[PDB]
Amino acid sequence: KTAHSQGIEGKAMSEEWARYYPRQFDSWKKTKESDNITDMLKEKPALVVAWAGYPFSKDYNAPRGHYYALQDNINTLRTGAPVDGKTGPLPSACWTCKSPDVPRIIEQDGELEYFTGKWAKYGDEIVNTIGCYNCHDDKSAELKSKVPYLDRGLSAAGFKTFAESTHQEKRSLVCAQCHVEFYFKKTEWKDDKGVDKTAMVVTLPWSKGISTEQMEAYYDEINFADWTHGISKTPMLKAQHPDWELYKTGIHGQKGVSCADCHMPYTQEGAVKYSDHKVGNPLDNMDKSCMNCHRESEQKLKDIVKQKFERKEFLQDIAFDNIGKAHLETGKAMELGATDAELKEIRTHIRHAQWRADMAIAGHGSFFHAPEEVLRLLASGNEEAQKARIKLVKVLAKYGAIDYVAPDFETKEKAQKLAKVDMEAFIAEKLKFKQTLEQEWKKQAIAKGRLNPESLKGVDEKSSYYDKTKK
Ligand code: HEM
Ligand code: HEM
Ligand code: HEM
Ligand code: HEM
Ligand code: HEM
Ligand SMILES: O=S([O-])[O-]
Ligand SMILES: [Ca+2]
Ligand SMILES: [Y+2]
Ligand SMILES: [Y+2]
Ligand SMILES: [Y+2]
Repeated sequence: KTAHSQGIEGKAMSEEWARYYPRQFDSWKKTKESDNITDMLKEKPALVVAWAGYPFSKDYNAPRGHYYALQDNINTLRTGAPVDGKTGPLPSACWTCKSPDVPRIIEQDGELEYFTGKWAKYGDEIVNTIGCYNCHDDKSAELKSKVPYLDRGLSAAGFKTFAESTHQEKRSLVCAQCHVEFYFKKTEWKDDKGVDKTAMVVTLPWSKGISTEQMEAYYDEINFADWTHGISKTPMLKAQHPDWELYKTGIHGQKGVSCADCHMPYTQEGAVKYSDHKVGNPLDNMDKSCMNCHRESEQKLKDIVKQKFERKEFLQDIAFDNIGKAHLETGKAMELGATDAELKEIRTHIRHAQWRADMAIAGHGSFFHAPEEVLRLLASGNEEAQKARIKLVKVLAKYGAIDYVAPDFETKEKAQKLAKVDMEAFIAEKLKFKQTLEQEWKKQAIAKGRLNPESLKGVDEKSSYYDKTKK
């Protein structure tokens, strides 16, 4: 039994746990060290074309430390510039995987209420970043999943629920609360006051299983689209960081190595074992993360991982080049008068191409967690894109444009022009929001005692559109 067996007052604030667990608190805070903003649209402008019509064509950066999760959720151009709790582009579900205030609010408002309304609804309540309470019971300190959709997905896929799982399984499932592919299911409900409401509920598309193809079948069966492509008008699916799903296809996952084994390695100090809570790049800490199971040098292992990254990059660039061209060629065919009927098969190929390729690349560790599945997925996605392009030549020819050359999209700026993203306008609007409503949110949360200003140190120095140069 713990020193906090009746629970922790202010449990959503990780600082409240520090008195009991100073070591884990200290290492947990060190994800502040991982402050790099890598603008993935700048690095891979083909993604802008892939995501035309979708917020990821505005702003999409690589992950950084958990310390920044909440602030990055606020800063991303994807969440736009609300003026109040009823405005802004995105729904309340966007907080879900960013904050320990999420289970706090779910446990208080209920899941459906939590999932009802705009992201801006909770701006002055959801103010702590990924914290102890996202993964731990505040009485027993045991690992817990705090979000109902995970068990729902696990059960749908025929897996054991969190509670039914082994400890070693839980050491990955706590991560899978967030590091999974999801969609928002529009969910009609009626509250305690009999008011009809609409929730957008985080849902794991796992009822046919957790392979990319099973999820593709799932989404096709329900005719789901995350958006209609801004160039090709294809019904598109967006993959989001299927880190756990793909990790399950990989040899380490198959062998029962948990996320925590690599990302939260143990340090043994006499009779006491401590987990490193600085969740980051295991390659920064290889003696602890890798070398308990692997012999021979760190450099050789690093070199092998680099080769995996390079193979993935090679296939990713091919697949997304063909995907981008297919979108653009479809847009051209549309401009010339090609009908939806004439483009239907093409669009299905593009949807599947991009679903598979996005699923391969959307988990930034998948190239390592499941290298062979990632390569197969990129190859499969590229094949679908090329089938679309072969069919597109014929449609273009029918409309007198067989010699059409899809425009180049080799810089973010050129790609964003093709995707009709006025990023300057979005940035200007965003800055106004940050300078006004965001600061009101933080001021109110501090006044109410939901937010400790200590947690804000260095948290808002960088985004894809500013860098105060300090983080
Ligand atoms: C032990 C389980 C977990 C592992 C192994 C893990 C792994 C990671 C890693 C390696 C990163 C990038 C870190 C860096 O660049 O330095 C990251 C970022 C992120 N993780 Fe986790 N994670 C876990 C649990 C969670 C949970 C439970 C959530 C949701 C509550 C979550 C949400 C996120 C988010 C939102 C980011 C991006 C933060 C940002 O860019 O601001 N993770 N995670
Ligand atoms: C559409 C609503 C959401 C928004 C606006 C949002 C925003 C963000 C942002 C800004 C990042 C940092 C990287 C980037 O710039 O893209 C991020 C990363 C991440 N988000 Fe979300 N998020 C949303 C929904 C979710 C949900 C529901 C989950 C969990 C089920 C989740 C889990 C994660 C994870 C695990 C990462 C780090 C891994 C990665 O970026 O590949 N996010 N999110
Ligand atoms: C500052 C906030 C946190 C505190 C005070 C805390 C506390 C603890 C404690 C006391 C332990 C057991 C001793 C140890 O292995 O070090 C532990 C382990 C662990 N925690 Fe945390 N934790 C925090 C944040 C998190 C978060 C956010 C996650 C999930 C993303 C997480 C996931 C885990 C995992 C996977 C283990 C290993 C469990 C095991 O191997 O038995 N912790 N943590
Ligand atoms: C489902 C469980 C796991 C989750 C949620 C997870 C999460 C992540 C994430 C989000 C990244 C990308 C980090 C970034 O882009 O900044 C990553 C990369 C990586 N992970 Fe994992 N991981 C898991 C399992 C594992 C395991 C079991 C190992 C060791 C065998 C491992 C080792 C690595 C390595 C070597 C990288 C590449 C370096 C990096 O980008 O940080 N991961 N992981
Ligand atoms: C980030 C640290 C690690 C790195 C860089 C790493 C690297 C690798 C590589 C390159 C492979 C070949 C499989 C493939 O083609 O992807 C592999 C396999 C394997 N690794 Fe790791 N690994 C790490 C962590 C771990 C840990 C923590 C464990 C044990 C808890 C482990 C146990 C295994 C096992 C059992 C295999 C299957 C081959 C065999 O049976 O020996 N690895 N690892
Ligand atoms: O936007 S979140 O799912 O990466
Ligand atoms: Ca999705
Ligand atoms: Y306290
Ligand atoms: Y990173
Ligand atoms: Y392999």
